[PDB]
Amino acid sequence: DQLTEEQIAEFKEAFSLFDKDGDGTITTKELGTVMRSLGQNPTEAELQDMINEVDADGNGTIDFPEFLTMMARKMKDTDSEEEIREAFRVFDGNGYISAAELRHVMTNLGEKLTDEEVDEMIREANYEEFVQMM
Amino acid sequence: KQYYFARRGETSTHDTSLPPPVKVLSGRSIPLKEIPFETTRNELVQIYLTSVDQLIKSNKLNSIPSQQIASHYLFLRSLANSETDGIKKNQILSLAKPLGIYLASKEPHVWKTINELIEKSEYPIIHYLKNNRAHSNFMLALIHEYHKEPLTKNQSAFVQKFRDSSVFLFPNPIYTAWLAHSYDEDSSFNPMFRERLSTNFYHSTLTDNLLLRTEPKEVTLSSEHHYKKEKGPIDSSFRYQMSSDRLLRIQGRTLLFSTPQNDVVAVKVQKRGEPKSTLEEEFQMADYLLKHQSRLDVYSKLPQPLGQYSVKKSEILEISRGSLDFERFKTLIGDSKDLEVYVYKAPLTYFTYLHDKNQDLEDLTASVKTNVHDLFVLLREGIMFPQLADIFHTHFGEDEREDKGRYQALVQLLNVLQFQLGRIDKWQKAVEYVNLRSSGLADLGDSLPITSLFTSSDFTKHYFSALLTGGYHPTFFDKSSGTANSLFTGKRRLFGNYLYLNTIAEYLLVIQLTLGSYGDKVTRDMMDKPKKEAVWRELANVMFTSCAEAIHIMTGIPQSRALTLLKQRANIEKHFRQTQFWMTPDYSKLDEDTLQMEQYSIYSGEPEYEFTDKLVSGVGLSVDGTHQDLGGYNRESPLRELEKLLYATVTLIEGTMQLDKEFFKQLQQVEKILSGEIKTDANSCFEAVAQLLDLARPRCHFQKRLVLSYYEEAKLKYPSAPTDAYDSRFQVVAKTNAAITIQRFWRET
Amino acid sequence: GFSLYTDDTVKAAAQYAYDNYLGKPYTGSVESAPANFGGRMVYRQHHGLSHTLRTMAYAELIVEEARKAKLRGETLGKFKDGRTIADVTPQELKKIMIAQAFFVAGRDDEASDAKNYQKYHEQSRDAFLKYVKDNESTLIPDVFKDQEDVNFYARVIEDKSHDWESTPAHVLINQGHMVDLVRVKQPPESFLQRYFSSMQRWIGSQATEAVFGIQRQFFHATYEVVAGFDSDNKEPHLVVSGLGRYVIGEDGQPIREAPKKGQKEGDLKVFPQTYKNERLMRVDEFLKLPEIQNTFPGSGKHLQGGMPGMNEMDYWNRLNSLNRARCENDVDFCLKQLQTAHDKAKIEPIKQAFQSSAKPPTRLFRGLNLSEEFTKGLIDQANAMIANTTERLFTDHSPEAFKQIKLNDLSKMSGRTNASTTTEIKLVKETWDSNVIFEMLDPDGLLHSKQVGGTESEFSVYLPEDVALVPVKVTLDGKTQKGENRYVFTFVAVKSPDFT
Ligand SMILES: [Ca+2]
Ligand SMILES: [Mg+2]
Repeated sequence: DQLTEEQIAEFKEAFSLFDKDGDGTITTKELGTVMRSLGQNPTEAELQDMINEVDADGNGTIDFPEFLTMMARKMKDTDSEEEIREAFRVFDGNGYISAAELRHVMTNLGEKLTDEEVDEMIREANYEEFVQMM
Repeated sequence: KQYYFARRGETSTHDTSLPPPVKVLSGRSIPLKEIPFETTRNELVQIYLTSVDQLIKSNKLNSIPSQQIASHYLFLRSLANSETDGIKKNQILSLAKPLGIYLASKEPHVWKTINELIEKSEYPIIHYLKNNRAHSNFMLALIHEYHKEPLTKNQSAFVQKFRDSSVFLFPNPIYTAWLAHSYDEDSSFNPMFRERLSTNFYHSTLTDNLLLRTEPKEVTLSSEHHYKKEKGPIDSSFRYQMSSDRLLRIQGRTLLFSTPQNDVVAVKVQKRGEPKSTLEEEFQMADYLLKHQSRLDVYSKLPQPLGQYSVKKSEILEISRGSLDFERFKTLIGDSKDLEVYVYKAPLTYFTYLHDKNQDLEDLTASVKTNVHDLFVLLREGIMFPQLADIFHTHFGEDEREDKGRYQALVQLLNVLQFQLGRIDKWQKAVEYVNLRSSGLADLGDSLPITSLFTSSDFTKHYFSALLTGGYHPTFFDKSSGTANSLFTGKRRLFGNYLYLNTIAEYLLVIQLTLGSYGDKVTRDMMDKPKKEAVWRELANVMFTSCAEAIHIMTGIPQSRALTLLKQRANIEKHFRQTQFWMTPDYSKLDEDTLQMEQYSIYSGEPEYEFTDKLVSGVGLSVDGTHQDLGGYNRESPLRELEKLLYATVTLIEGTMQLDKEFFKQLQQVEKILSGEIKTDANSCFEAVAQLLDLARPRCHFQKRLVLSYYEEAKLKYPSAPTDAYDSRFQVVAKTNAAITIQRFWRET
Repeated sequence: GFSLYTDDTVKAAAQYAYDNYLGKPYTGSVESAPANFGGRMVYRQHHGLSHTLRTMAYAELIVEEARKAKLRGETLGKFKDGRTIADVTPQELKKIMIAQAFFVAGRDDEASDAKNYQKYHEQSRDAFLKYVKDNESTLIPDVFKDQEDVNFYARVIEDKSHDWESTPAHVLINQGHMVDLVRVKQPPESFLQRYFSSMQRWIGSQATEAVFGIQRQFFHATYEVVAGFDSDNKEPHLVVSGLGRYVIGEDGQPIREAPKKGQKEGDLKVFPQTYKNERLMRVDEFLKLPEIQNTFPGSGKHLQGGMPGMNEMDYWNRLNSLNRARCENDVDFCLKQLQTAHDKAKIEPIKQAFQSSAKPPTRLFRGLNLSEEFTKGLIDQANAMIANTTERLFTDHSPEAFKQIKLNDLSKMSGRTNASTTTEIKLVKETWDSNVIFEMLDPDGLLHSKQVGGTESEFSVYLPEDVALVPVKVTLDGKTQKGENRYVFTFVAVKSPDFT
């Protein structure tokens, strides 16, 4: 599996940000935007699928439990070797760049790590090799 | 399932059906006039542009400190990036060009710093002023130096109220972005200008300048809301067999009765002076919150109401006879041969107050979390509680004061010429019977709909007459037109926003006084100074976490991040020290020298608390001589980090909301370009997307991921466009996005 | 203007020098034992945080007394051009204070060895340059004009030569460090006189007395042992210039050279060597020779050397108290102590210049919109009356201060009616925004004021004719909304029975 807590905090901040009147329900007009803001930019038909499935009465509004269930059912087979390859390729370029730049960026970009965590991951490692050795 | 029955929106004004804006003095009816904010601000910005032109054509440019020329240049670049008209934008850039030339010549290191701020942001002045450079009003200095033609009276008033910083003249998106980034980790901004004589504090002017830029709020309650939907009356199909063989105690006017199921049946008898409407209102609210508890996701244990009816005063006074305070009770209840009683079934912890000293700090933390969560969840639902506790200021002229003696947590916003938070009169008797309990909230009867803050209700007309009637002072009186002009009268259009923020601040103030009462009652039995300091330190942690939970519930900002933003602005160490010092009588034993020497420590980098009244021994500061006050008579409250924490909380909530408004106002402008509805050059589209990048919440990444996706689509529309100016910031965004999607992969396993 | 106490820049430099150099244990095995005051460790007890902060305050006070001495028409020194310490600007003084924060940052012990001396001074220069290289952002634009500027200050820190008497920055940074080490050297009558004659060359007698009086009050403020001057001590006089002695030749008369045009000139300096008579000269006889009595006030005048009050019983445990270590380990605390001391040293010369002396408020502000020519003619009189009350150290000054105060009829605009004042400076600025603010101080309730009931914080004051208002300090606090200078005068109420 289920979604973590640092994902739930981000989902809740996004859902709260795109709920413009603050009644805990987002319209379908900004469901596409709140899903693009989360790195899930789907086709018009892919969004229409959930427009029909989620809204089975025509209410046109999603509650945060419904949004969480939808976003977890979407994230079943979306992250893969392609995602990891793009993630590693943005840093690199033949397949190995550096272990120093990695340790630098994993503590200054995003939800920063710690020395023990980074080193352990560095010890667990060759970008593609480390990405396919886990 | 889970959603709120209230929804926010914008209205035209709140200035409908208000007391007419007149001041009656000696038979003269002085009219009160508003000074328009966003028009005087623009007039002063245009006077600033004229002054910059005069500075350039006067060749005195070398006689300006090179950090003020850097400030002028970065402001001109930000201001030209905020303009949408080509002519004004190009005039501003023609003004900023000679300054850039002079800086590239004279100060090449300052120029190398500027050029790196500029390739990072569209408003590079907000990142230049995240430090003590904000306390220098370069715009107003330049206006005073070269615009020798006199300012009008409205511009003079704007200068007077916002004399401290130069950010009080930025347009709305730049000011909102600067205010939100002031709370960033890499910021050293503190709204305190310690000069040689005065040490001006202006943490309130930040929220004052933020609120005068907002649009009047309006909350619309749904049709099935408690204060809209009507339910049938209450039928006395249930009577409770009151038996003194089970009476536990008499709490106020409530008779508690034991239960074989370990619950407690409370019988709340009608007080002297209240009608049956109040008791049936509490019955209805309890039934409502029981019906809609899983929807609102309320944490409290709620009092399950059983009935509401009338009983013979004989039965009440015969059940109540076998007790201790039986006489006191007999004076509270009403005088009638039949009394209205409301009977509910609550758990035992419902009747233990929150400041009760028989609960360990773990249980106190859990209970304060429950109470804060439910208070703000019900504020999101449209229900406010104006009487959590009877906090008062200056009981002396209570009935004849504009505030009716009631304590205003944001007194500087809701009044003219009021600069600090005032004394709390008997701060402990004020929370003695607070409505916060070990189980959650209590006394849900004296609630109110949130819409009573945005309208001229009886609550609003009673306690906030100064705000609703406009401000007067002999110095506002324009002796020519015979009307008192003020920036404060404009708040008549917006008085609901001020009252919303004041409700949040007073919730937090009640939480703080409850925690302080707990600490003062639990450390009196201890002489081990380390343990007393540990108690007060954990209470400061509880207070800061409660304010962070308020921010999280209102705005959506994660609680950890809101806590970090708070701790940037208010010092938790000085808060723990000042609460321990002033919320205990131990400072009454110290003489003058030790008192001053300990204030040197608890204030730590700012002036001390000066009071000229005599300390009653064993008590502390007191005007009556038996109960302790928080502050001297006619002076401010000595809890300064509490005031800063309250203003940081309300400024964070309101500034986050306003920045989300600016962000979506710019995002729809961006999307009108990537669909052909506005055909412009590539520079216009890239400037739009980059401004959209400059309006995202500090340290919020999904907003930057959204802006990055828009930038990719903009590149897909203008293929051969030169992006040498914007590739850097979006490269950083792509890098941090890759870092995030890596961390989440490894951290999972 | 600029003040050491409220700057957050010199305070940041001092916090850096403490967390990196002045709060680190000594490693030189020479007086490197860290003391333990109360329960707190103090590593550098002779050249620590307290010492550097007192040296900064000495620089500030020296330039203030120089400015004050220029007003009453003194003849000061010359720094190779028409200039003196009276002409140091606040930016130059801020640079000097940033330099003084590291002057003893690179030490490892209290060794006076020349090689150790130069090593420590160049390490201090390196620490200063490293701090500037670290925080170059807010140092070169405003504080330090050029990089040659930082190099000049780092070269005056390293002190390769001994050209202390070259430029105002040299004189300040070196006197402030040498005049502080006057409570530790054992013979006070010689070190005090040497520093007195070395500083009065630049400023003057009446101002050096003030510098040393406020120095003793700083010592009291920061819990330091205060020496006691005594012009009848029999300890052998040591010449602080170098380290030598004075021997009298065979009857009672000191051995003196035979230079040109005069057989009565510079005393002959003798290193410690044999005697026999060839006996040394004590500080008593040294302080009463004709060439030193007519230039040093302390000749024939004594000091108690301690608190006026508390005896040695609790004096020792107040010096060895816990707040001394806190003053040695908190920049905020030591700065607050020095600030209080300087404020009281600014006020008390007035109280001692006169004879002995709901709740009433202490500080009352009263705005006024006056002319510009009149404001200049007012600031002139106020500064001319402020620059006649120096904190005398040896000689109690005169009733001349009283007569000048009574002859200066500036106090007529400050009272003679029922003035409408307030206890908020923001209220004076955000209602009338006057250009001439009078701040009247009521230290002990001598100002009969009553609240009038934001007109709740407002008061009405009536000045009794037996109480006078004397100016403490003129100021300048920006510009009013009408675009004009705003001068914040400051007065103090004193019971003056002689003003009938
Ligand atoms: Ca909605
Ligand atoms: Mg009052």
